[PDB]
Amino acid sequence: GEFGCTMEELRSLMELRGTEAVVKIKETYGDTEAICRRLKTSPVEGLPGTAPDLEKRKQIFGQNFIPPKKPKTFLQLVWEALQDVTLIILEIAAIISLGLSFYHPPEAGWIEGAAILLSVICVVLVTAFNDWSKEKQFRGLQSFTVVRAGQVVQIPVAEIVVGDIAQIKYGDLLPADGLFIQGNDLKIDESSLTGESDQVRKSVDKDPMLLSGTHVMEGSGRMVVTAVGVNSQTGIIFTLLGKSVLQGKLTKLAVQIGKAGLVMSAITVIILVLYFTVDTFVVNKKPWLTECTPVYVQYFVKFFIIGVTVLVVAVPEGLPLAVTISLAYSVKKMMKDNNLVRHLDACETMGNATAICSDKTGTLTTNRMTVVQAYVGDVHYKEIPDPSSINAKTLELLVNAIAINSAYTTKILPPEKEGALPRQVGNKTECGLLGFVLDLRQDYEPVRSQMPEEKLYKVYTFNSVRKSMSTVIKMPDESFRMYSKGASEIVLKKCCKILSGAGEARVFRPRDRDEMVKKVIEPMACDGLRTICVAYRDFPSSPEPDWDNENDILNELTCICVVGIEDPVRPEVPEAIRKCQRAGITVRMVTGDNINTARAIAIKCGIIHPGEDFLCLEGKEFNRRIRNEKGEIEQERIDKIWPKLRVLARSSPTDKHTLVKGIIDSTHTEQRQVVAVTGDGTNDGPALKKADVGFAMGIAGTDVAKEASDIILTDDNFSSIVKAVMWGRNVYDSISKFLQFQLTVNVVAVIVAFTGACITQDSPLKAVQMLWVNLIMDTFASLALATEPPTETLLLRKPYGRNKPLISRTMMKNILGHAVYQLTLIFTLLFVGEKMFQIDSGRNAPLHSPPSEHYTIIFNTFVMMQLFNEINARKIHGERNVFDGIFRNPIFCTIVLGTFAIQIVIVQFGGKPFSCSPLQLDQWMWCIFIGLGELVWGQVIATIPTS
Amino acid sequence: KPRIVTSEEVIIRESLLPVTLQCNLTSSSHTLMYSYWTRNGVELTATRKNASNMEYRINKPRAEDSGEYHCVYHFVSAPKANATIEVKAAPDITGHKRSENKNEGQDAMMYCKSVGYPHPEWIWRKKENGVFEEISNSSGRFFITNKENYTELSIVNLQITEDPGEYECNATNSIGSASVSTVLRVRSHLAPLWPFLGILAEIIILVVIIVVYE
Ligand SMILES: *[C@@H]1O[C@H](CO)[C@@H](O)[C@H](O)[C@H]1NC(C)=O
Ligand SMILES: *[C@@H]1O[C@H](CO)[C@@H](O)[C@H](O)[C@H]1NC(C)=O
Ligand SMILES: *[C@@H]1O[C@H](CO)[C@@H](O)[C@H](O)[C@H]1NC(C)=O
Ligand SMILES: *[C@@H]1O[C@H](CO)[C@@H](O)[C@H](O)[C@H]1NC(C)=O
Ligand SMILES: *[C@@H]1O[C@H](CO)[C@@H](O)[C@H](O)[C@H]1NC(C)=O
Ligand SMILES: *[C@@H]1O[C@H](CO)[C@@H](O)[C@H](O)[C@H]1NC(C)=O
Ligand code: BEF
Ligand SMILES: [Mg+2]
Repeated sequence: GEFGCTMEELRSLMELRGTEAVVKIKETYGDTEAICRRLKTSPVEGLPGTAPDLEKRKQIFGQNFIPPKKPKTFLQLVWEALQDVTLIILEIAAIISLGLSFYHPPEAGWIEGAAILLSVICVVLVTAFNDWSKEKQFRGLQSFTVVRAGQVVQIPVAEIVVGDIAQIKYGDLLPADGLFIQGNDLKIDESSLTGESDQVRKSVDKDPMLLSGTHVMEGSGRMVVTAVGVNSQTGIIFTLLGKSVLQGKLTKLAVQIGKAGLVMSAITVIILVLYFTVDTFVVNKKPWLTECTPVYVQYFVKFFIIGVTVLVVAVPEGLPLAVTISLAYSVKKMMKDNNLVRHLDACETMGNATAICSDKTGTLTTNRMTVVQAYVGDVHYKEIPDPSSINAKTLELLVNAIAINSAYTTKILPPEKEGALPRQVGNKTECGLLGFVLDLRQDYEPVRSQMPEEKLYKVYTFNSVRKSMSTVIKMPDESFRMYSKGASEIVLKKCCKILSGAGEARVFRPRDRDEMVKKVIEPMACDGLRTICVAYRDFPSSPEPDWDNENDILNELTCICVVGIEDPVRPEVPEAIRKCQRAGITVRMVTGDNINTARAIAIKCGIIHPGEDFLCLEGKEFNRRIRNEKGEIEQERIDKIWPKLRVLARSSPTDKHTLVKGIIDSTHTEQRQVVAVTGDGTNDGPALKKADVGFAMGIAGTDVAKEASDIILTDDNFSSIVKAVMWGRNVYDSISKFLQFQLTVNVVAVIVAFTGACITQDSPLKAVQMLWVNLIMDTFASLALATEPPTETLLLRKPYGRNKPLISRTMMKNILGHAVYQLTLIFTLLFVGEKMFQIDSGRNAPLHSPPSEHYTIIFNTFVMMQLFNEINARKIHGERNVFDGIFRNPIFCTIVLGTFAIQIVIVQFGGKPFSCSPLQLDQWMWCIFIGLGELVWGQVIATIPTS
Repeated sequence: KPRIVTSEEVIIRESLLPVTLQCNLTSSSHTLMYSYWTRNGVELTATRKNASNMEYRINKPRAEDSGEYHCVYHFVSAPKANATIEVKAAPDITGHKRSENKNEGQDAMMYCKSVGYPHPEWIWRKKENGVFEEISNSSGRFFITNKENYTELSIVNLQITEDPGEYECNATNSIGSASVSTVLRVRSHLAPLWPFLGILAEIIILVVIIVVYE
């Protein structure tokens, strides 16, 4: 009826690897050869002819082409930036003000609405442009044979269909998933997909699982394609992929401020209505039958308009622009620490992170097999020594043995791309010895060049029973030289003598000499190392022994060198983890590798300490314990594991996603958690999307891991995650400094407006003056407080949390204390100010009079107190010295002096448009005196203990 | 000579009743060309018609309307006959100066304007104690330059000891009188010094609290 449908769903050999693969293959189907007979293909000359109908019928499996994502246009980014909780409300207020400005039932309003709309447009444009530029910067950084009809021919990748019989050689990149037919000991590297650092051996029975995106490192074979399109293991994860923590706090603060402003407006309207009702209805006692119909409703509408006017004053309009410019500046500064931030809203999250989940292979380790410690000449060096430590011909012998024994196809080349680690194209474990030789500052190339393959006499190859590959030649002299390297015990059992010391080759005694070498080798394997030893043999010149005889040639070996091979930790990782743990962060490792290697690297990195206080699990037993008898992920079961879990080994991407989700969603702890995830591989794709912050390695990371992440480490340095913590705690401070300065302007302004509308009939602070104070001057004030350099003492506090309010208790104390002083001074200048200054009182004006000197003094004093409060707003804790580190920031001084000069110009030459009258010299020094009294009042406020 | 019979003089009081002024050309043997009303030598707008008998009506009579009116008669080949209807009202001070703030040793000027005919005589009286006494020229620094309406008082080389006070400007005509007051302020030369001594008296406080606390 229907041909065999997509493999990943109908015969799910994929996603189930290991020895269990053939377990299902044998019971369901034949011997991986009848599976080809099930399809319209054969292991030999399969897919007999092109037959476009057949090709299109097979293309129902897939296209072998994943469409790239479509970059978003600037207008699309603007449209996305428009839809905000705060920005919608501000536009509503602006439109209300503009509409009610023109209501004159048979200047003001034209100013507030335009200012609000301009600030909103600036916010939208800045955010959209920054996202566009960052994404455009990111896009720049990132980046075969088949048996068609009898004769093998090169074919484009996109035309590969299910059933193709492909010939794969060393150095190739697998285009699609498939099964294994036949080959000669294929060894492949699946570190980017599976996470396993060890090279996997693909055989017909042990594990015939071929995955797309893995690099075949040695061997050649024949495969049949099974998963072509997005149905491959990489494509599934790719298709599975597609508000910040700070924005929630900002919107909660916004709604609280809005409710406060609404209460103030309601109070003023009630006061006005009660005054009218009491005055008119009691004394005059109007008939209240028909005369009130127009007059009373027009009066009530006027009072409602006055209340709406008071409501707008309370709302802070420069807050979004200040936050946006502070975030943009911090992102630009962070980019110089090799952190590429993409959305401009992720620059703050890492400051308050409480946990980190880290991949092992590629993230904490270098993913390169290197020799770390070596035992040569009865001297054991825990670190690689200098080239002339022993300075004997034994080093020349070692270099020659390594170069000639193996180095035919395995070579080490320069990266050919500036800013990357050296690249290897051969067997990874073999080039560890070549790396040892190169790091001994000796060149293996001359030794390899002088001996071509024709001149090699005999080359015994590593196989199942031999297990120790060897190379024996004769050219350099009349005698024979044989070199053999391999496993520690396997080759040690065949070492009759040992080249000991810098002198003469001694003999190897299994009774007494073996004890010392065992005592040297056992701690090596104890520390997770793999021990490989090298030996040499000589054959008599006359006669020539039978080389086919493997009995004598295998034995009688002189051991020369013993090395320790490992996948080492990155040099900066231990101290970076040590610094993050002091800042209140908990580091956990999630890896797809084994449990022993994971535990060893966790001990070296410092994640866990001996004692087994914490717990380490595997992928299978974590799934079984996390599920109830029904078979559903229960949040109550996860809360028993994640508090104490430190190492998770052999974990699928689904396991990492489940762990991160369980940590984020749990409410078992005292404080809610913020989780960041670091990675470099495709199996980290899901976990990097669920996390609040995702860090991706830049040079080593794959495309899937780099796309799903928010921050990219452009030099894959683990110590640049610590600078993401300290730049995220500096962002949160520079935003709480601006809240302290801005929220004391709004209280004073709203109370002055309420008093001038209710009690008096005009306010000393006009419309354009407050436009200058709130729009232009406060934006530059927020630009000044953002540029305070960070310091390494930020990394001593604990993370705050998701639900901690922005306005702390000290900030409340500062706001109230400064508002009290400002209000007292303003009211004293308003009501008794003309007797002190000996001028004409300008309290009541006929609206057809020039600006008064009584009111310009109040405006100037208000601006001066704001200017001198920009200095007190630098210490959000109880610090007494507000001048500490003032000169480290020249932008602050420049902005303050520029604001003072512009205020002088505005007052002197403003005129009627600014409602300002020129002032004398003695009348200006009193304004500076009253403004400078703010600093002296700051100390009186700071004396009061907030506890 | 043509004969013109004019209405009686009218005194503008606070009543809102309109006032009409009349001239009747009872005898004229010349061919009349046109006629018009004039106030203080200035022709009133839209008063030129045939008007063998012309009327001018004031709907809201005020002190600014009062003046020396004429109804001029221009003939084809005869000299003009003007006549006179005088409208008298009490003086009403239109503009003045609320206050004059000046520093020591400069010139201070204060002015008052009035309207209405007859043109009032001006008396300046400084408020000495609780009464308005006339100012004294006992130092040669007071200049009173009074014109038909404008009246200016100038003081040279202002002294803080005596000059500051209130100065009253009086306008009196046959009917009524009105007055306004102006306050003159003389500022000391060392005025900017006192705030300066207070600015650095709190800088010392700031650099003692911080440095003791270290
Ligand atoms: C007004 O018209 C009459 C009748 O024609 C004439 O006698 C008299 O001169 C005119 N007066 C003018 C034009 O001023
Ligand atoms: C004055 O002129 C008016 C307007 O023509 C006339 O009604 C009135 O009778 C005249 N009076 C005399 C006394 O001639
Ligand atoms: C009319 O002429 C007389 C001649 O005595 C003169 O006094 C008077 O000012 C003139 N009127 C006008 C308005 O010019
Ligand atoms: C006051 O006396 C001076 C003497 O120089 C003179 O110039 C001035 O006009 C006098 N002022 C008055 C009002 O008489
Ligand atoms: C004062 O009188 C002059 C001259 O007649 C006149 O131009 C001016 O308008 C008058 N000022 C006022 C305020 O009436
Ligand atoms: C102005 O001068 C007159 C005449 O000397 C005097 O009676 C009067 O009190 C003064 N003030 C006013 C307001 O008329
Ligand atoms: F690459 Be990791 F070990 F999953
Ligand atoms: Mg990895």
